[PDB]
Amino acid sequence: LKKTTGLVGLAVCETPHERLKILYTKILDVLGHIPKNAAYRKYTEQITNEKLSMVKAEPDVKKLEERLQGGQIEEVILQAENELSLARKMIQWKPWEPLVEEPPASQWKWPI
Amino acid sequence: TLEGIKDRVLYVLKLYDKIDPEKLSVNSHFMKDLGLDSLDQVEIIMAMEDEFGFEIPDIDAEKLMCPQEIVDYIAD
Amino acid sequence: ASATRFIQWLRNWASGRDLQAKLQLRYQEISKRTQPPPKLPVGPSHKLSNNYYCTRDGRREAMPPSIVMSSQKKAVSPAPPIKRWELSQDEPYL
Amino acid sequence: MNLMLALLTNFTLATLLVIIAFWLPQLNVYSEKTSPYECGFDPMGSARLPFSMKFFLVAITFLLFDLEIALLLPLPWASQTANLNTMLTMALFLIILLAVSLAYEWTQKGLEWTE
Amino acid sequence: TSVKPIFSRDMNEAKRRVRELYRAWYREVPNTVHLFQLDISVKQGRDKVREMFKKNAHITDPRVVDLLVIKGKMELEETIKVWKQRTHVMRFFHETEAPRPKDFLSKFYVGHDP
Amino acid sequence: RGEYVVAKLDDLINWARRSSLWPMTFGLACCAVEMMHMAAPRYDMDRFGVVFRASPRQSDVMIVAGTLTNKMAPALRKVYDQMPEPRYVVSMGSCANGGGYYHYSYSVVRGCDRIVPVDIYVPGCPPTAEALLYGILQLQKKIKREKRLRIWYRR
Amino acid sequence: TYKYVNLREPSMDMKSVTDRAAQTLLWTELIRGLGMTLSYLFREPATINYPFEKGPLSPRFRGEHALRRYPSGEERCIACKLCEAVCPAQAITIEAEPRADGSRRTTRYDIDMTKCIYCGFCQEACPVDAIVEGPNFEFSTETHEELLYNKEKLLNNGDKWEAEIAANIQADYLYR
Amino acid sequence: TRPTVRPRNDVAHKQLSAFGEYVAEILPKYVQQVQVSCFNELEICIHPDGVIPVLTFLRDHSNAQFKSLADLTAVDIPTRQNRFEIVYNLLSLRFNSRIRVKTYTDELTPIESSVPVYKAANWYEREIWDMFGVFFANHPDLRRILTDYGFEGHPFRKDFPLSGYVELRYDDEVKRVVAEPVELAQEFRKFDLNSPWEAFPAYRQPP
Ligand SMILES: CCCCCCCCCCCCCCCCCC(=O)OC[C@H](COP(=O)(O)OCCN)OC(=O)CCCCCCCCCCCCCCCCC
Ligand code: SF4
Ligand code: SF4
Ligand code: SF4
Repeated sequence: LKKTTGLVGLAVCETPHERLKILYTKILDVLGHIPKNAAYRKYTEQITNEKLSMVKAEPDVKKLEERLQGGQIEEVILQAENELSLARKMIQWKPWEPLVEEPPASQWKWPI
Repeated sequence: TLEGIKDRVLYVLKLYDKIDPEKLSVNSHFMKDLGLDSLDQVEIIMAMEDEFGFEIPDIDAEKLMCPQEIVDYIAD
Repeated sequence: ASATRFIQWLRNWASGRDLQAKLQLRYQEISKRTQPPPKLPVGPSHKLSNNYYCTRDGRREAMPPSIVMSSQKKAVSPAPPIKRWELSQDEPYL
Repeated sequence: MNLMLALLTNFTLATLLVIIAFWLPQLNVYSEKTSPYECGFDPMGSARLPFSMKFFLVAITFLLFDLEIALLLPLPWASQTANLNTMLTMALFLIILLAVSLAYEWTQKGLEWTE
Repeated sequence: TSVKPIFSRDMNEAKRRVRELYRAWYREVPNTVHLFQLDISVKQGRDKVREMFKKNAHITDPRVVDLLVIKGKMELEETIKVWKQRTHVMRFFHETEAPRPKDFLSKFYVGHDP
Repeated sequence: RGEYVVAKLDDLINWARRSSLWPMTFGLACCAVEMMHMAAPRYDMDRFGVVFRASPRQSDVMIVAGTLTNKMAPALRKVYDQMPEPRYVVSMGSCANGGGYYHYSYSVVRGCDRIVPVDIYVPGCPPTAEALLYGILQLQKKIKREKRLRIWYRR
Repeated sequence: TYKYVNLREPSMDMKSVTDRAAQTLLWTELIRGLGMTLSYLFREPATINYPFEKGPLSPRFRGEHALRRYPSGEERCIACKLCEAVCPAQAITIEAEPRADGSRRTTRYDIDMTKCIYCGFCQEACPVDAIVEGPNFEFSTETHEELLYNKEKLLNNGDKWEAEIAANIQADYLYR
Repeated sequence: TRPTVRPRNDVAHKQLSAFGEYVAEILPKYVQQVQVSCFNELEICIHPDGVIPVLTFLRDHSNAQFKSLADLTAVDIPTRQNRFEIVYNLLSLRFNSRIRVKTYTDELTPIESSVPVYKAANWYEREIWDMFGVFFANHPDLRRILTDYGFEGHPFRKDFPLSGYVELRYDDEVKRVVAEPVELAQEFRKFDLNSPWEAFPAYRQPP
C-alpha cells in the first residue's frame, strides 16, 4: 500500500478495487433510469463498462493505474464519484430533450 | 385597554407634521382625507411599531388606511 | 576585491562558502561600455525573386471558424489523456 | 533621600521633555488630523468594544505561578540555615509541586489558546 | 412579451419589495447620521431618502423595479457596514455644486447647452 | 541682533528637518517598486537619513508612488491629513503627476494634486530609482530654503 | 520531469537523533544563520555615492524628450503627426501650417510629460529622428505646470542635449 | 516550411471537432452552436437555461473533466437584442485541453450563478455584475468589486463614456473629497483609423 497519494486532501484508499467495483456498478444502475436512446446513457455506459473491465482484469494496483490512465487510483475513485453525482443530476435535468429555444436571428454572428 | 389604544394612536398622528391635527378623526382615510401618499403611510405605520413595540408585516400594513383600522388591528 | 587576507578568511569562514570566487559586486569581468558596431542579419523574405507576398501572407490564410453543429459510436475526449510525468534524474528529491 | 531625589529627577526630566514637546512646536489642529488611525478608512465601531482573550486560562495561571516565585525568592537566604535537611526537602517539594501543576495544565490542554 | 423574472412576478409583488426597502432606509438614517458624524439632521437624511425613491416613481416594469431594489439594498449594505466613507454618504447632497438654472433665459446667458 | 539669531535658527531647524525625512510607508502601484529600489543597497536612501515608517503620525513625507483611483482618493487624503506638520508630498510618476496613461479613465484621479498639495513632481513611468532620489534631494534643498523664523521675525 | 521539494524521511539512528537533539537545545541552525549576516558585515557594500556617482545606463535609455535639428540648424520635424498618432497616452498635441517660406513645420508641439509613459514609440514612429527621448532623467520640478512642455521647451532641450543625443543615436542606430 | 506563417495543427482540430459534436449529442436541450477556430479553439454556444447542466457536465463527466474555471467574463455587443455575451473558459488538466462555453443575456434577464459548479466564479460574477450590470441569480454575495463605493453605472458597457460622468477632487470648504461633473482640460481626441478598403476577403459578409 502506498504511503500517500501525493495530493493534499486525497487520502489513500485501503481497498481500491472493491471501491471501484461498487462505484461503477452504482453508476450503471443510475444510468438504467435514463431513456435508452439518450446519448448520455449510451456513452457513459460504454466508458463505465470499459473501466470496470480493467478493474476486474488487473489485480495489481500499480498496473491498474497504468491501464485506466487516469492518475492515482484515488483520483480514479474520486472521478467515479463525480460521474455518479452527475448521472443523478442528469435525470432531473433531462438534457436529452430537444433544444429549449432557438437563439435570436443573429445572436452568434461575429463580426457584426 | 381599547380606550387607551385610541389615545396613544392619535397621539402619534398629531406629531406627524404632514397630518394637520385640525382635520384628523379616528375614521379619516390617509389617502382621500389627509392627502398623504404611500410612503407617508409607511412612515405612519413605522411610528405605531415604535410606540407599541411589535412588528407589522407589510401584508398587514397596506390595509391600515384609517386610524380606526389601526386601532382595531392593535387589539388583535 | 580589496579586502585583506584576514577579513577574507573571516567572512569566508562565517558564511561557510568561498565568497571571493563568486563576488556579488562586478569588476572587470563585465563587457566594455563601448562596443563595435553590429551588422544584423536579414530575414527570409529579403529576396529579389520567388518572393510574392501572396505566397507568404499569414493573415489572409486565417479562416472563419468551422461550424461543427448549428441549431439552425465510440465516446471521445477533447484530447488523449495526459501522459504521466516522470521523476527527474537530475535530482528527484530536493 | 538619595533614592527619592533620583526618582524625582528621572520623572521630572521626562515631564520637562514632554512640556517642551507640546509648547515649542507650531500646532495646527483640525478634525481630520486628530481622527483615529485605521489605515486611511474610518474605523468600524469603537475601540472600546470587547477584545476576546484566547489565553485567558494562561493569564489566570500566571497569577498562581507568579506567587510561587515570591515563595522561592527567599531560597538563597534559606540555604544559610543549619537545618539543611529540612530546607532542601521543602525547597524541592515546592518546585516539584509547581512542576506537577504545569504538567497537569499542559496535559489537560490548558496552555493551548481557545479558538 | 414572455420574459424571465428577477424576483417579482408582477408589480404588486415588486411594490412590496419597494416598501420594505424604504423601511430599512428609514430606520437606518438615524444610525448613519450618528456613525458617520454628519452635520445634517435626521430629517434631512430621511428627506433625501424620500427624494431618491420619488425620482423612480413612474416605473411600471417589475424587472426594472427589482433591479432598483437590488441596487438600493447593496447601497444600504455599504452604508450600514461603513464600507462607505463620509464623502460617499455626502455625495447625495451635492454641497459644492452650484445651482444650474432651469429657465430658458438663464441658460441662454451662460452658454449653448439646451 | 535678532536678524542674525533667527537666520541661524532657521538653518538649525531646516537642517534637522531635511536631514531626518521619514517617508510614510505608502505605495500604490508600479512606481512603488522603484521606490523599493531606492531603499535597496545600491542607493540606500537610509544613508541620507531617509527612513520609512508606517504610521502617518511618525511621517514627514508622503511619496505618492503610483496611480490614485477615485476609490483610494479619500484614504490618501485621510492619511495625509493625519500627518503632523510640517509635512511634504512628493508626487512620483506620470500617474500621480497628472493621471499618466489612465488619464482618461473613469476611475482615475487626474493628478494627486487635486487631492493634496504637492512639493516636488518626479517625472517618469516609472522614474528610475535615481530619478526619485534626485527628487528627494530636491525636496531637501527646498526645505533648506525655508524662512519660517525670518518671516515670523518681520511680522 | 518534476522533483519533490519537501518529501524527506529523517534518520532514526541514535547519532541522527542526538544530532537533532543538540540542534534543538544548542540552536545550531540559528547560529549558522548568524554567521551569514556576520559574513555580510565584512563585505564591501553595494552603495554608490549619488550624486557624485551615477548608476550605469546604456545608449537606449528613454529619458527627457527633445526636438532635434539638421546640421544646418533646420528643424527635423516636418509635422507629419506620426508621433502624435502612435502616442499610447495621447500626450502629444501638434498644429502645423506652411512657414513663411514654403516649409511644412509645426506651430504647436506639446508633450504633457505627466501623461507621457516614456515608452519611446514616438521616436520609433518619427521618420526623420526629430523627436527623441534623451538621456536626462534629473528634471523633477516644483510645479505641475513645469511638466507641460511646449515647442520652445523641447527645442531648447534638443539644443541643450544634442551633443550627447547624437552620440547615443550613433551607438544604437544600427540596431534600429 | 513558411518561416513567417503560423503552422496548422489538423490533429488537434480533428480532435476538438469530434468532442464538440460529442457534447452536442449529449446536451441537445441546450447546445445551440459548436465551432472550432482555425487556431484550434472549441466554443460551445448554449441557451442560458443550460449554464448549470452544461458546466456541471463538463466538470464532472469522465470524458470532460474540466475541473478548472480559467476565466469567466462578458462581452457587450449593443447591436444584439441580448447585448451581453457571457463567456466561460475552462481547462481540463486530465486531457490537457481547453473549452469555451458562451451564452447571452440582456440588461433585465438574470443568469444563474455558477458558484455551485466552480467556486472560482464568485468574484468573476461580481466583476461581470459590476462592469456590465448582468445579474446573477442565487449568488452568495453579489455586490460591486472594482468600482468606487456608490459608483453609478457599468463602465464596460459600450455606451458608457470612457471618462465617465463624475470626477473627484478635495474641497477645502467642506473639508472632504467631493464628486462633480467631469470636465477635461484636454478632451480625448477620437481617431478615425479604419481604412476604407477591405482587408480580409475570407470574412466578407453578404451584401
Ligand atoms: C552534570 C549535571 C549538569 C546538569 C545541567 C546539564 C544540562 C545541560 C544541557 C541543558 C540544555 C541546554 C540548553 C537549554 C537552553 C534552552 C534550550 C531550548 O529550549 O531551545 C529549544 C527552543 C524550542 O524550540 P523548538 O525546537 O521549535 O521546540 C522544541 C520542541 N517543542 O528553541 C529556542 O529556544 C530558540 C530560541 C529562538 C530565538 C533565538 C534568537 C537568538 C539566537 C542566538 C542566541 C545565542 C545565545 C547566546 C547566549 C548569550 C549568553 C549571555
Ligand atoms: S507612472 Fe508608470 S510605473 Fe508609475 S504607477 Fe503609473 S503606469 Fe506604473
Ligand atoms: S514616450 Fe510614449 S507616451 Fe511619451 S510622448 Fe512618446 S509615444 Fe507618447
Ligand atoms: S516629431 Fe517626427 S513623427 Fe512627430 S510630427 Fe515631427 S516629424 Fe512627424
